[PDB]
Amino acid sequence: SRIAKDVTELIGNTPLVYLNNVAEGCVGRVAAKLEMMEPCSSVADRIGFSMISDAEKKGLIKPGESVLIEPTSGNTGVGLAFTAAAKGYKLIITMPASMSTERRIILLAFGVELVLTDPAKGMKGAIAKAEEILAKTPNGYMLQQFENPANPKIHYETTGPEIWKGTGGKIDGFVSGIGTGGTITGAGKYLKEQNANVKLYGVEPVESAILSGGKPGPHKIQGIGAGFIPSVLNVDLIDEVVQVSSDESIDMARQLALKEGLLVGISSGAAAAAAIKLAQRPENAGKLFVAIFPSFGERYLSTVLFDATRKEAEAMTFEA
Ligand SMILES: CSCC[C@H](/N=C/c1c(COP(=O)(O)O)cnc(C)c1O)C(=O)O
Repeated sequence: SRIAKDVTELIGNTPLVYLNNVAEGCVGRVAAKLEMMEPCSSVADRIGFSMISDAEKKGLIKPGESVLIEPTSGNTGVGLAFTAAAKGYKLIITMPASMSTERRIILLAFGVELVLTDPAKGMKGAIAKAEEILAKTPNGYMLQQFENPANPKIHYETTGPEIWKGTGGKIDGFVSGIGTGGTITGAGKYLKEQNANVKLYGVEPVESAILSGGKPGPHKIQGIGAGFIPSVLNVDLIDEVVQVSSDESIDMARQLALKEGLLVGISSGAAAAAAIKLAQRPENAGKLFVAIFPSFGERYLSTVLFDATRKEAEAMTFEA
């Protein structure tokens, strides 16, 4: 046992816990890959560092000399934020003035030069500014979590293995929600390379199931269902696409807290419902599914996920 040179040696090597009370009635088992345990409690912590580490080894960027830029409103902002933090990188994350003031604090806290755009233009208003700021900045650098290959690479070298070596090769199916598609692909390719019978089940919002023939729509399952095929996503690897609604996802994310003591984000719930539904198909008795729980639930107190219990809060008045 030794001391890590810095916060970045702490990335990866996340734990595997079974689902007990929620998997009621399954003939199969479901192990949860807890990315919430990542240093900044998110799976993005892998692509954040990965993409930087990579552009570094390639010699395309150098601390303070280069100026990382990146369009995103989700966790990769944080995964990048703390990696740029320890490695001394000026960072600029573009996102509409819409995203909570908290997701703004967290990056500010990391010295992230967050730049807000028109909260009506959505992602385009962000990427515009993003791209803009790039063409504008001499030594600016666009990471592009959806295009960059370091993304699935990292998953091919760690998440992939971690899962394999975790289940000791007995893994029967890999369940993952598709955001940039990096995880499912990267880690996915590596398992298939260790066993072709391994099944990669893709998960996406029922309300925005594009890989199911459906049309992109808005949903609450924050973190996946980008409404399109990220270049890094290699759909051919997917053996099946399970769809889940923002509602099951939510509910499931809640049962997870009250029955497993796993406080997780709504994307994790969805990945879990998916995994349990599969575990219940008769023909899968005895099989092992590994579902990725992408984030911790504390970074969602200000979201649809907590509105319910949130009233139970402010409302309830003190007792004497
Ligand atoms: C729009 S999409 C988004 C993406 C990223 N993340 C990441 C994530 C995911 C995805 O994962 P992938 O591999 O598919 O990418 C999920 N969930 C969660 C919670 C998270 O954060 C960011 O944020 O940037």
